[PDB]
Amino acid sequence: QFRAIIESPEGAGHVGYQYRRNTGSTMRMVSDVLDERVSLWDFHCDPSGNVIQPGPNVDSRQYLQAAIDYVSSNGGGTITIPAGYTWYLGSYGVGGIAGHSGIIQLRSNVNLNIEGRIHLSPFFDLKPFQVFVGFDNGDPASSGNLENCHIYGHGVVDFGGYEFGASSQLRNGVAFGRSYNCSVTGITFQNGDVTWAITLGWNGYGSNCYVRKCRFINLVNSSVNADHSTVYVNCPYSGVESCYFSMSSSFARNIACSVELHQHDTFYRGSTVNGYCRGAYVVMHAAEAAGAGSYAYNMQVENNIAVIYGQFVILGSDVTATVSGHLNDVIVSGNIVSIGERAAFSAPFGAFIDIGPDNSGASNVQDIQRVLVTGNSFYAPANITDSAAITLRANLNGCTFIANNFDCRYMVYNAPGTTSPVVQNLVWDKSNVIGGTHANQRAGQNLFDMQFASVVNSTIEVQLSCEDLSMFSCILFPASCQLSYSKITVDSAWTKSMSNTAVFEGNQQAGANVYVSYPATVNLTSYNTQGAVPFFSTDTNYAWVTSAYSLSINENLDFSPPATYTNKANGQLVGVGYNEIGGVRSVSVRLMLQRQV
Amino acid sequence: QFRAIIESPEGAGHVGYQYRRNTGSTMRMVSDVLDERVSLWDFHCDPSGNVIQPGPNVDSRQYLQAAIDYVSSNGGGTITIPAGYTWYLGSYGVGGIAGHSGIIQLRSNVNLNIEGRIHLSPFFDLKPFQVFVGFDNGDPASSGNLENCHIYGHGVVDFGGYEFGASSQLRNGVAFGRSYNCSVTGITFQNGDVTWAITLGWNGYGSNCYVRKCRFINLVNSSVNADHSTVYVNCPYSGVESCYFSMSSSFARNIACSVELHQHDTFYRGSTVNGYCRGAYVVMHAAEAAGAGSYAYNMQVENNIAVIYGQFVILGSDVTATVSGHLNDVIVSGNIVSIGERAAFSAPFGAFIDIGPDNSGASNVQDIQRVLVTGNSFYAPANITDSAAITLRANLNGCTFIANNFDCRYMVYNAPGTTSPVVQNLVWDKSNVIGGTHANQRAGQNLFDMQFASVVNSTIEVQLSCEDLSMFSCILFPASCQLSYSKITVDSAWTKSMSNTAVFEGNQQAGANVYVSYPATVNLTSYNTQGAVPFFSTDTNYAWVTSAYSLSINENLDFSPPATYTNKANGQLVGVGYNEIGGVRSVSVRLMLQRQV
Amino acid sequence: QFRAIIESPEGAGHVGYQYRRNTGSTMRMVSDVLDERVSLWDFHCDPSGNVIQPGPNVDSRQYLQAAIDYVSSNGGGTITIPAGYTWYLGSYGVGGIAGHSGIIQLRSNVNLNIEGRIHLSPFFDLKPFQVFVGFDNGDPASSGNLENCHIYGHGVVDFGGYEFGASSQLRNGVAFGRSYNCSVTGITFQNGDVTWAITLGWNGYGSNCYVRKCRFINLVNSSVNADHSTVYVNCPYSGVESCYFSMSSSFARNIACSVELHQHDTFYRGSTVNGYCRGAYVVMHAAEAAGAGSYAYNMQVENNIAVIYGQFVILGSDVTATVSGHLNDVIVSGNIVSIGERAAFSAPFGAFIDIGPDNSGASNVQDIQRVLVTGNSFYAPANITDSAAITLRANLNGCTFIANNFDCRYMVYNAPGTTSPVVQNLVWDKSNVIGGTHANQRAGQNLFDMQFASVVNSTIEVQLSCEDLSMFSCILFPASCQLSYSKITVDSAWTKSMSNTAVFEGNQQAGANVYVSYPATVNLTSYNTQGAVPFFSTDTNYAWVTSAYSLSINENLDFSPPATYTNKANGQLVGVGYNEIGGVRSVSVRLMLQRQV
Ligand SMILES: CC(=O)N[C@@H]1[C@@H](O[C@H]2O[C@H](CO)[C@H](O[C@H]3O[C@H](CO[C@@H]4O[C@@H](C)[C@H](O)[C@@H](O)[C@H]4O)[C@@H](O)[C@H](O)[C@H]3O)[C@H](O[C@@H]3O[C@H](CO)[C@@H](O)[C@H](O)[C@H]3NC(C)=O)[C@H]2O)[C@H](O)[C@@H](CO[C@H]2O[C@H](CO)[C@@H](O)[C@H](O)[C@H]2O)O[C@H]1O
Ligand SMILES: CC(=O)N[C@@H]1[C@@H](O[C@H]2O[C@H](CO)[C@H](O[C@H]3O[C@H](CO[C@@H]4O[C@@H](C)[C@H](O)[C@@H](O)[C@H]4O)[C@@H](O)[C@H](O)[C@H]3O)[C@H](O[C@@H]3O[C@H](CO)[C@@H](O)[C@H](O)[C@H]3NC(C)=O)[C@H]2O)[C@H](O)[C@@H](CO[C@H]2O[C@H](CO)[C@@H](O)[C@H](O)[C@H]2O)O[C@H]1O
Ligand SMILES: CC(=O)N[C@@H]1[C@@H](O[C@H]2O[C@H](CO)[C@H](O[C@H]3O[C@H](CO[C@@H]4O[C@@H](C)[C@H](O)[C@@H](O)[C@H]4O)[C@@H](O)[C@H](O)[C@H]3O)[C@H](O[C@@H]3O[C@H](CO)[C@@H](O)[C@H](O)[C@H]3NC(C)=O)[C@H]2O)[C@H](O)[C@@H](CO[C@H]2O[C@H](CO)[C@@H](O)[C@H](O)[C@H]2O)O[C@H]1O
Ligand code: NA
Ligand code: NA
Ligand code: NA
Ligand code: NA
Ligand code: NA
Ligand code: NA
Ligand code: NA
Ligand code: NA
Ligand code: NA
Ligand code: NA
Ligand code: NA
Ligand code: NA
Repeated sequence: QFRAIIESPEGAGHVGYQYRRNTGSTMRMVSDVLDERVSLWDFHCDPSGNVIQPGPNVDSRQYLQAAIDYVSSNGGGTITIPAGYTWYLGSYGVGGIAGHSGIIQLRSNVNLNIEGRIHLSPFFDLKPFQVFVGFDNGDPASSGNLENCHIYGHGVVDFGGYEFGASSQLRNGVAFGRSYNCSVTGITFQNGDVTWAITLGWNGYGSNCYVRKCRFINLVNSSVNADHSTVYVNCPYSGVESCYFSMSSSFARNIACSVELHQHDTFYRGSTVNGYCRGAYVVMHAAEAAGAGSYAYNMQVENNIAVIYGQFVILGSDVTATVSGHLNDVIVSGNIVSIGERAAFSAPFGAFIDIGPDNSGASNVQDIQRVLVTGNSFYAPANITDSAAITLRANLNGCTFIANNFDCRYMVYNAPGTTSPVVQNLVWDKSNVIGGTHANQRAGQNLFDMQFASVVNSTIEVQLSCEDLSMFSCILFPASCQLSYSKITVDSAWTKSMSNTAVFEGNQQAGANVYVSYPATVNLTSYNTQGAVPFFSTDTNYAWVTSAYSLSINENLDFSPPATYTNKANGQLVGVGYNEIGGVRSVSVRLMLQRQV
Repeated sequence: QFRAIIESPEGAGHVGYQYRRNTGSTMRMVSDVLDERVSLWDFHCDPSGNVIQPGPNVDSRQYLQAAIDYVSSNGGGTITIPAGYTWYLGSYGVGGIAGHSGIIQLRSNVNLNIEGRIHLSPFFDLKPFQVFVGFDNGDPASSGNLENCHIYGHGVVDFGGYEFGASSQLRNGVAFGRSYNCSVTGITFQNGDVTWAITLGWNGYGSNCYVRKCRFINLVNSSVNADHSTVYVNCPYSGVESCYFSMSSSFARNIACSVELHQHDTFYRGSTVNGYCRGAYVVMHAAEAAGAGSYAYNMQVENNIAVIYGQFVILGSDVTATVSGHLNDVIVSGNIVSIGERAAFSAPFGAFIDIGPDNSGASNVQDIQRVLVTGNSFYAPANITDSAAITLRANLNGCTFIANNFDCRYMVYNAPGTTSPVVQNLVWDKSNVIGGTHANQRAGQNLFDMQFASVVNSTIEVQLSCEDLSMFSCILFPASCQLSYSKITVDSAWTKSMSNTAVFEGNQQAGANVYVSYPATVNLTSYNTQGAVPFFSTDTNYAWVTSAYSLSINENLDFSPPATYTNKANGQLVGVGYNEIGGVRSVSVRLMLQRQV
Repeated sequence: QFRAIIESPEGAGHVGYQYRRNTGSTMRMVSDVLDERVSLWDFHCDPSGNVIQPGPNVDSRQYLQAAIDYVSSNGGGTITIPAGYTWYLGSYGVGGIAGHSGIIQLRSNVNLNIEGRIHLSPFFDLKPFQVFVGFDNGDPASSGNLENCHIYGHGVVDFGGYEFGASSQLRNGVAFGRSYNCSVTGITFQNGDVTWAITLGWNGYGSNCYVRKCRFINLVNSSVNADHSTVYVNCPYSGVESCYFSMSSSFARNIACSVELHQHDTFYRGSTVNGYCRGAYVVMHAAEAAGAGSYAYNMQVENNIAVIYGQFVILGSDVTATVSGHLNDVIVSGNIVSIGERAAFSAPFGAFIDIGPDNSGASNVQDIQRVLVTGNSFYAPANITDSAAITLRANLNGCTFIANNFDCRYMVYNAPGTTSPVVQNLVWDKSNVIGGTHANQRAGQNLFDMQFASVVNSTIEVQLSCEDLSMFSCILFPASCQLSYSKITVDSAWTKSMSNTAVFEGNQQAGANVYVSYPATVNLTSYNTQGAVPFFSTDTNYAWVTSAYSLSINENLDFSPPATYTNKANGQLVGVGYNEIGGVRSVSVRLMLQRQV
């Protein structure tokens, strides 16, 4: 009768054990010690309790769910998905996750240690799915929370390579739901056509959710795929750190973004991106303001490495009928980003920062301010016409650039004949270094092309570090752009031979509170008088000039033009030079024109 | 007789096992394999060896200690604190940790994998405690070391919500002691009223101690609590990375600091703080110099996100009778910090950097230098009068600010009628961007309020990015502040309408080695002479001016004032203008006054 | 007969188990559950299957290899190296790793959890070795890959303290080989004389290899050791993060480097270094271009803390007969670095950045560009003559410095009579702060010593923050250095008493596209005329000057020199001053000389 017990499933519960023969240790049974761990093998069995080998013809979903449900009932634990095996999923889950096209329901305090591989079976080909779902209701607004759920290990989630069947479908790897202290660490997500790999939170509900040391490889593969963002961070106090993102499909270059940060106190740091269209969206959607309020603040994008084809960071905020989204207190620092090799205009417009209009294309709903962009490097190959430090395409209430290195076609850009952004508090510090890769490519183009409705309380301190005589101007304001309470300067270095430096097509530099300086060539003529003698400009376009000074040597012995000039009411410049010998003098001089500076 | 063996505690030691039926594998017994792991269950038993269920009426302390002591005796290992259970602690420990109000003694090479919850029982209500202590003696100076002790997992240390019983009491979570290669990873510390959560090292003794991916939630809850700093780093080559700190109590806004760094080669990176008074102290206490010397150098505070109510980083050093503390080689970079919503003066003075007097209030003991503050963003709401980029309240031997974005009431501040710091090597680079949130709030106030005993070898390059005509001045030096061998400039942008820009109440700008430029309005009158004609200032307050130039347009046709001016011995300005027609001229002009620049 | 089965090695395979008595769980045997884990104990046995205790007289190599080989055959898993034991290695491995002096062969998907200690036995004294090798062939070009191999834990690899027997020998800890998704985490490598601790990849072959939270302690100890670099990163999309490196040997101060990055998309972040010669090499060796191409781009060195004796980051690229290496798109940011206490010239030349000639000493093979060095702090003690922000010793095609704090002897340096680098696109922004530690030490020395063949498209904006009248000049160009299309400025602050500020020994500032300004003292004399009167320089060395302005006060009542000056064809300066009373005037004035700026 003892033999029967020992060979029964209660057998281990009759074999005694004491840790290391320590007489001070608990007198236990072997089953107690084995019960301290749990794996999928403990649930991957047929109705008679016989273990089933996983494989492409076995659907492991019900067994994994049984494991999760059971461990949940004991207050949690960690289930191991064993190494050396591929565990296939081949059906949809039931109940609360069915509304989410869910496969597996995650549960609070039940962690998954994925050491083996989880593969999607062809049941999912051309269909929607979300592999792991933390919602417990079809309607997220009526869902309970997921808490203390961690997925980690050296294993792999493989989406089977299946294309989307229709653009309207959604696909996800891990949707944590209304998620508090949940995380994914170490996992490789690969070989799919999905909308997201991981979503965190739901419309501001959730906290302390993180993606760390994960890899995401080849997760877009078709023209059907409407849009892809690898990680969507939709709860506060959450972020993505030390991850690796790679795409190889041409479609990903037009549709894929690595991360989005959609709630306050979120971050994206220390990650490497290759083959994506975009780096990160940093936005406040009014529609997503329920859980954590209508402000996305304390947003951090730092120390990432990227090769992308479109825009690195996209800023935005928008409104609904009853809620207004605001984006403020953002830092973008220490990133090194390039636009990968491509033809001009062959992917979305290349940019380090984009101020993006809302999903309906509106440029007059945004409330974006207190952004710092500092200590980044950006590069686009010389052929890429559509490359800018910032594409400023919607209303901006402030963005500050200090000590970056931007090596691309444009510094500030917006297309003419499109949006007319209202710009406030745009600061471009003199410590921004403008690279020379695009020198000689800029025929017909303005380095800072200020195609806006208006600019106020802004600073543009242009500093070249090499010549580019191809450009039409360093900075141009069309007559349609109002300019007030602003500082616009062009340093003279490398500008001696430029026909135009700063261009104000509406004469906007004459504004009462516009502070400007830039180089210009000026023709002057003197009076005949021997001795101290006035020189006057021939042209009368300098009524706005407070002072000017020589940027040219004086090749003459018998006279010298003035070193410095002021203006007169008729718009001439005037200064006092010296005629060692008398005579009317005529000179053409390069001057630094100054207004209130 | 076999049956009896099998059911005995030696039973598992008689059941044979060979790994995966591999004939090349060791012929072992089941007990050998089970002996490869160890958990609290192996020691959580009564004197007859019967397992005891944990719970609020069970004190688990002796069992956990027995586990640690035993594993220590075998050269170490990792003890699991099982998931799905709350393990309560309800008594003090004995021996060497009793002097520290210790509960559990940590031991070298014995790691704790906390997957479940550790809770303090109400025995500890109103009492001191340190939950885990690595010292082995009541007197730390006679304590051995703790080495290779790691605490990690998804579990929780809960301090039971109990208030301090008296302000003089101390409470701690983990005190590693004289600690070498010790760490805490993943753990949540919550629900208390404590002095610290984690301390590392002891007075410079220790090395390579780290806190990573931990959460600290609601660890101050009473008015009795004297002071709280979540992590106190008191050994070199140690730090805090990727942690989350949150407080909700009003008291924490006045008393709580997230981290202190007190020894060389220490760091605080990539963390998020909410609801605290302070971010980090970075200090060298002479009293703590025994283990690692009297210099705190290589101190790093980077890439943190914070909402705080007082000061973000506090710098300091101090002395004892025989030892002098020095703080140097510090970097504060990439942080994004705001003062949270509060009334002016309702918490300690808001600051990004504070130069803090010693614990006795002395401002003349410090030796702080070679600090770099770069690429940070700081914001305080417009109502918060008590907000500064730096509150400079004690002697400073150097601090360098480059390429930050500071959006608060003051840039440099110290209160008048308090300390008179001696300031050396304060560098404020022109690349620091001054935000506009507090525009129009600054009536009676100086943006840079230089309330110091003296300033030497310093640079203040003031650059506005919007108008604020409410401020009394951009920078003011009271007559009591000596100023020498320094550069002080105010860029003209947004200053045209300011009555005062730079103010030197002791005429300190006249110093031999003071280099200054700022805008001013000057009245001039010319001689009557037709032709080249001198203009002279009516006032005689410009004996210090080396050159000046026009910041105003000339509304006249018949004459022009000089574009540039020098001075005369009587303190008038003088320049040569031009009278097309003769006559005495009188003008009021905005000039850039320059001295040696 | 049952008893015999139970005591046999198949015994555990006859004892039934069901998880937690769950009737829905798999009916398993105890051996199935034990088979879910594996340790070295399962293979550390004699030929009769009896377990062998590890120790200094036991060679564990064959047993560890048997474990790896076996687990490999089942598609992988994790082998534990148990805590509380030291496992000695005392022989070389056989087959494919013998060509690499290999001890253990790593295999794909077979992870090692090192909790105990692995020690080298004295068999290896004075011999070469590589402890863990991922190559499967003696010739790497014919080797298969290593994939999904992770080494982690709290354990230790100890190299036994043995010195190298000959300089030509190689020693390594982990050579992952042609390595894809491999990593080392948590491990301490200590007590050796080795070439490397860890190498990643092979000549560009490999991907996603990482070293995280590892310690490296005392890995150089002899004069025989030819060269040491702790981690050599030789595959793309790979890096080193949050590690600790320490050396105590004098030899390490001359030969040891913490990291090298040799392929694209690699990083070195968040680490602490003490006692090393060098921080990191960042290079493209043409010889290593097979796997990932001939460009090292997207290279990141950030947020490290270092005390070193030579150079922090060394940049380079080189060629073979058929391949040319290129280095571009590099960011060095947020690092805090000092040269440790040492005598001048007692270790390799101290530098933050070094542009290093190739291994044959050639300075004309490099293609280095698009480098950003920003937001770092560097310090060298005042006695260390051989300390520079950059030692620019080979051809440079671009490097940009913004918003750093450099406190050392030289800013830009190269030795005269050595290499004559061709320099292009060197940008030194005005936001770089120059510390004062070396003030008064610079007799005979130029702060920026431009000992190059030529300089083009470069910017040097010199800004002092304290006086140093000991220096010969702020910046000097020898006559042998061509200078064109460049901007060179010296801010006047702290320069009033300097005899020389900028020195152009070949009069190179006269170039058509050279833009310069610096202070100078100039003697002038006026004509006798009462009224507006010309002042002329006595010297004729200013044919290149476009304008000049006064940096001196005018101590006179009866006259004033000109505020501003231009030049004449004979090289005199000329300006119009004012004689209230007539008379020839003679003055010596400090002027800001300007050319095209
Ligand atoms: C793929 C992606 O992230 N694209 C973003 C875009 O996001 C929006 O489009 C999406 C397209 O997939 C998502 O849209 C769909 O999914 C919604 C959510 O699904 C339901 O709810 C979930 C919880 C459930 O499991 C499902 O079963 C569904 O029931 C659908 O409602 C919708 O019909 C789909 O088209 C995305 O929705 C969000 O998804 C996240 C993550 O799952 C959820 O947490 C949110 O609840 C949900 N949000 C809402 C409002 O429903 C859509 O948000 C972003 O809009 C843009 C951001 O950029 C654009 O706007 C900014 C700000 O104005 C501008 O600056 C830019 O210029 C402009 O382009 O970026 C895309 O990459
Ligand atoms: C809470 C906190 O960290 N506050 C710091 C403040 O720290 C000092 O006050 C503390 C208040 O709790 C600690 O003080 C007490 O604890 C001491 C240590 O306890 C004994 O020793 C330990 C090892 C043992 O386990 C215990 O059982 C006790 O026997 C007591 O001696 C003392 O009486 C208590 O009030 C703190 O002490 C240090 O604690 C750490 C961590 O445990 C130990 O490693 C150190 O050994 C110990 N140090 C000493 C000298 O004993 C006190 O240091 C800081 O002083 C300030 C820093 O800021 C201030 O100074 C700087 C520099 O001049 C200025 O710039 C600032 O302006 C100024 O405010 O910050 C507080 O937040
Ligand atoms: C120690 C170190 O890293 N020093 C670097 C230096 O590296 C070069 O010298 C090395 C000295 O140890 C290595 O040289 C030897 O090892 C080679 C590789 O060994 C064979 O192949 C391996 C795979 C196998 O396991 C072994 O059994 C051997 O069969 C030997 O071929 C050679 O004879 C030895 O001297 C190093 O080699 C590389 O090693 C890595 C890591 O193992 C491998 O992945 C590479 O395949 C291998 N590379 C090659 C080409 O074989 C040598 O590269 C660096 O050269 C310098 C960099 O700095 C210098 O150059 C730059 C760029 O021009 C300049 O800017 C600098 O100014 C200049 O100093 O730095 C040293 O610290
Ligand atoms: Na749905
Ligand atoms: Na997207
Ligand atoms: Na979008
Ligand atoms: Na308009
Ligand atoms: Na005590
Ligand atoms: Na405190
Ligand atoms: Na304090
Ligand atoms: Na004084
Ligand atoms: Na070899
Ligand atoms: Na080396
Ligand atoms: Na070398
Ligand atoms: Na030359």
